[PDB]
Amino acid sequence: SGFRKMAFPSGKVEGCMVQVTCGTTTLNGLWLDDVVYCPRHVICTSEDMLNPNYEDLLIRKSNHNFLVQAGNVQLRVIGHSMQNCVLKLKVDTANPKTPKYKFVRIQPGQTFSVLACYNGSPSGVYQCAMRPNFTIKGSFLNGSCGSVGFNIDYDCVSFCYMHHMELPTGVHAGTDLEGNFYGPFVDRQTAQAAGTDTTITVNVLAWLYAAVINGDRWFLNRFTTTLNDFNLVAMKYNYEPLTQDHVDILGPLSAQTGIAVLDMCASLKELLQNGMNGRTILGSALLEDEFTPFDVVRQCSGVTFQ
Amino acid sequence: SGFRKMAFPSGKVEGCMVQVTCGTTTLNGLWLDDVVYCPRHVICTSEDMLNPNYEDLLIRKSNHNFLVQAGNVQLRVIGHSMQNCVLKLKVDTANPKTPKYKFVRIQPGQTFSVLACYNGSPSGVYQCAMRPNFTIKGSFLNGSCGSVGFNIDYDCVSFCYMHHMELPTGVHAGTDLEGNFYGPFVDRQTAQAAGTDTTITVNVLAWLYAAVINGDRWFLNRFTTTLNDFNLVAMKYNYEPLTQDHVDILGPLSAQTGIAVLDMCASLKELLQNGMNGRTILGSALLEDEFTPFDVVRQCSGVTFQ
Amino acid sequence: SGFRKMAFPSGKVEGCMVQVTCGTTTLNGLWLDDVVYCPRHVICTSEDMLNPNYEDLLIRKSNHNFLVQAGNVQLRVIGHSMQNCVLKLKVDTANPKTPKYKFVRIQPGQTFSVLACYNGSPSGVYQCAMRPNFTIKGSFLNGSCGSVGFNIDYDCVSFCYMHHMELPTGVHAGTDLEGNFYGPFVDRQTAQAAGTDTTITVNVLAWLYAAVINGDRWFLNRFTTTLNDFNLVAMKYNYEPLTQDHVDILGPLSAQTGIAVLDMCASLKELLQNGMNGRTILGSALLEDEFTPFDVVRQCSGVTFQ
Amino acid sequence: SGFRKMAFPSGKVEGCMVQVTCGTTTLNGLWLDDVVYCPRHVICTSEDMLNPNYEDLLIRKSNHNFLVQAGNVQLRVIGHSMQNCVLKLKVDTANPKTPKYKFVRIQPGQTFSVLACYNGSPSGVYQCAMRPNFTIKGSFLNGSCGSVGFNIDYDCVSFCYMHHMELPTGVHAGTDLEGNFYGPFVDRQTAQAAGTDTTITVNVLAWLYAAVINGDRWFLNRFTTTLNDFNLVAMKYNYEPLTQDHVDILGPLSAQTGIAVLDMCASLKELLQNGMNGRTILGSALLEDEFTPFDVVRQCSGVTFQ
Repeated sequence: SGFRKMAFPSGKVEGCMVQVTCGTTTLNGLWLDDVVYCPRHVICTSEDMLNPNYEDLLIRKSNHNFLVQAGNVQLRVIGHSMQNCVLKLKVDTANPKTPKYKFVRIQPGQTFSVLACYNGSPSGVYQCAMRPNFTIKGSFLNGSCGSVGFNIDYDCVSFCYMHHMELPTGVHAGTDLEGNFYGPFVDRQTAQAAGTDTTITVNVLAWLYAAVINGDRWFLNRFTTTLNDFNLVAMKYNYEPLTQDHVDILGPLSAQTGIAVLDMCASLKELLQNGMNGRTILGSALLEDEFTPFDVVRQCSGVTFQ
Repeated sequence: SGFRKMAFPSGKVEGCMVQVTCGTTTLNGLWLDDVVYCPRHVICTSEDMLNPNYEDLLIRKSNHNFLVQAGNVQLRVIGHSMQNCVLKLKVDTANPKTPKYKFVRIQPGQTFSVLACYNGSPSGVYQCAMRPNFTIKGSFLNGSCGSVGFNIDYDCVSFCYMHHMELPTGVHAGTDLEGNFYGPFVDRQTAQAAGTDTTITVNVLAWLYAAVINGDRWFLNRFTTTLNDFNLVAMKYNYEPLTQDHVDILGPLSAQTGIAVLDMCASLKELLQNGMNGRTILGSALLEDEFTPFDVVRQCSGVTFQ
Repeated sequence: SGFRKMAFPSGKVEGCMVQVTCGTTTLNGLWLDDVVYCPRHVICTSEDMLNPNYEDLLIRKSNHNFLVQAGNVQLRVIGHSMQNCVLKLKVDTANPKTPKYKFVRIQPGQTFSVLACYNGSPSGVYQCAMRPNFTIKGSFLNGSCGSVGFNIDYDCVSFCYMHHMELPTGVHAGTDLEGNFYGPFVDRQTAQAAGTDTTITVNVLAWLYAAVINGDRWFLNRFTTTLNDFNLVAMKYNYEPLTQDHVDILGPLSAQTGIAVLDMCASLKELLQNGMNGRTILGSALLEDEFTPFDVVRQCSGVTFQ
Repeated sequence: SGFRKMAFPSGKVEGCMVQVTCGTTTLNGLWLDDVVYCPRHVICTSEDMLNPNYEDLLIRKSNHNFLVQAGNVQLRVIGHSMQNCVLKLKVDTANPKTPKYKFVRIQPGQTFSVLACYNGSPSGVYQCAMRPNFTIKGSFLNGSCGSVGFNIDYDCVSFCYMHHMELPTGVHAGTDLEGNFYGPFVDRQTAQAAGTDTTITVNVLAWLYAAVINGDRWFLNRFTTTLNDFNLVAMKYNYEPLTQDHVDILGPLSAQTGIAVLDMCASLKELLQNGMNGRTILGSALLEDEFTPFDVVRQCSGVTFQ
């Protein structure tokens, strides 16, 4: 059957992407019903970004000062509002391609698909995970701002990310669709730095369950451990602690494999403790942590014998 | 910045996916203008895939034997014909979401996006390379047959792949959109295999150029070499040979990148001979070979698809 | 005199439940006369389930390799044989609580009571219907295998289900008591998935008749339709087609109510189109389809005027 | 996995059901040791239920006036006594199938299984909640009087209900096994009425906890909130108030769940104002309130009754 990093079909998001121009500044907007959402820094010049008073900058702007283009058609702005670090433009027309949607704030370790856009036009779709330090290892160039991250569940799009900025490391920072940054980042030109990042343990454990299903079992051992002594070990190798919720989420893969969450944890403890040889697990030289348990279950579609 | 496995925006393809049912067999079809393209093995029952006479099986069916569903709405079949291993169903209605399209046959080492579909409903998109042995390392479950692969340029979708079958290895085989298999595979359940797999050298070289553009230069070697030197070492490491044709196509990635080709080859030779050992490239310990020169240029300059 | 999902009294089945252990594997067995029935996968390890050859696995096992416990008393195995996906263990003692029984294979849409058991000990009893896709929406954990489904008719138990496995959805698969799976499922660890499910129309129609008997009649209209046009409509809403047998089975509820099967069908067709303005029928927000016509007649012991 | 309204295994209760006849009146009795418990209204004739003097009616009867049948075998009555609204008939023989039992009085919102019996013969088992207004929404026909409700812990049956009568609404009234009515109801044909009705908040909350353990998590609103502002909002939707005792009892689930308490209340508030938009919880569009915390724990960990 095989196993691969897959993104959601991007079509439902493609039908919402628009271009937003304010003065000399252009980035991407999301057109849902009669609202267009983008980063509020669209109203800013590079000089404005040094000490930005967004309230003053916005009172000085009018509806006419916002050019919103949905391909060929101009959309008239009939109202402009600000919520946290995102801007909302009320327009003449409701997007007739508006999908069933939700705004959700995701947790560190959860995954979503990014549609990288420029000038309101899709370039690319890729799968990524919200890192523990509230950054994403993305692919974004100048003009990518306003690109969204999302999940699709039942023809319902859960928008979970809007792109704002790139950090020294080359990793990316943004907001949920309510304007609130992930992490301790701000939309102003000052010295910021991504905190030391950590490996998403629950995702590594799901990846190992995927490895077992696809033929690789060399790493598995007979022994088990208790939960706290694994977590102590995890801190030593910069792995996130494993919540009971994480164990509970691992339940289905445990059921199919017949390998207890705490059993898999013990095998992982020794992979990290002794280091490893030049071994590829699931055709990877390094442990992959941007697959969630639900990602692995979605693709492997195995059964449980009770 | 950043570098990620990027798929094309799938929206234009999503609008063409339909379900095709013949007897108790259902798989995916591609609805372009007033034609629906699907694997001809849709006419084959679950019991009969051993060694079928496709000509006989098709003449014994008429148009009413083909149920085509485009979401809720039934599409009337007004004609059936077979071209190579693909079935073409003429329907009374032209897909109003038909994009500007082309049918192309791709070369070993070239990349495309797969839209994994089930029951005519797109589930996922991933980027894929046609392997040297004319297989793809895909992610497919039962019901995935008729899923297509494609490239986009400007507004024009180039369909290059239709999924037909899975081999013993777990790798996948299919056709171009004219019904001709990639590799020496047949749409009958027999002992077939190609395990002539090699690493796509020209793709690895472009991936390294992408690493240079995005700030990874740790691996780089200061000295220069000759083209003969690569082929010896490459065969030992299971890497395909290189040609002046490949170098000519790499001309852009020797310009802004402004780096020599055999210098990159020397860096690969030493890293392949002994592992990078704790130092990673674009977040990966392993040389990745599913990026073409044009893939790196599109991603690093942000080309958009209207 | 209300209406509620009722299961059969479980006592006669409880007197047949035993524990079966083979090596490290334990599940439930049914003890009828001098035979104990369980899933054949009791002889399998988790590794065996990857590619199980049951014939070899069973020839290697002996009678004394099967530990059969009926509470405190050990039952000696004097013979083992396999029939389809069920294992049959002959023991030296006939269950003195053996009830009058039959093995029947039920149809999609028929209902039965499940006695969920662990370690040969009853946990619970619930009512469920065999879904059209040959799955059951059950409640089963690890160790539930060998749990049976049944109907009781005249102090005679009709066993119709034995639990084997859980699918990705969280729905359940099993066999009749001759070892033949309901649906296209196999007792192997491979990629399986439940087909898209459909609503049991004849059961929905019985539920509506129950609604009328208990006071709720708002949905009833002045008009009728013919049979095929409703069936056409049913396909649109994913409802099973209504066979003449189904009309015939609906005869008694039609007789009491004085509402023709085809009259009730028309009311359903209109509550199918535009759903309805959100409200409860028989205390339910959604159409219930795990009541059979015979279930409704059993509870609503009404009179037919002539 | 899965979640079902599950009733206790009824076998231990089935072995205690007998038929009690006085004049032309027959109903069900409970045979424990050498005592048979039944409604005292068995001594009342069809005509004389308006306002009877139970003391006078009983003194005018002797032991021979009571016919007790346990299947085919006649049980001789050697003593009759009345305790509250229950008649106790001493018989010469102890029920050899007497289980380990207890008599308990349950609180509003607690659950039990009803074994619906007719002519001393069990017909059905269902799970029931004692409603706030001290009624049960049951399924009873003529002949159902004396049917009992019960819980099981270990090998010990806790009898908590005996059915006496049906009210105008179609809901049901009865006693504990000491003859004291639940609610302000009397075994006399007068104008009496339930009237009160709330949804059992603590039970709805546990149902949501069950949904989480089984996978449904679409509904969640992952905020924190106060207990007071829930109480105000819940009364507006006619939901019972909450207590710290209730929170304390919900402590055990929170260990496995790893989930906050106030979050569920917000999710309920928004579902109560939203309709659920057609998307269901454990297969239900309506909040279900006939599951206690211990019901969810017993069902999700598979406890068994020896």
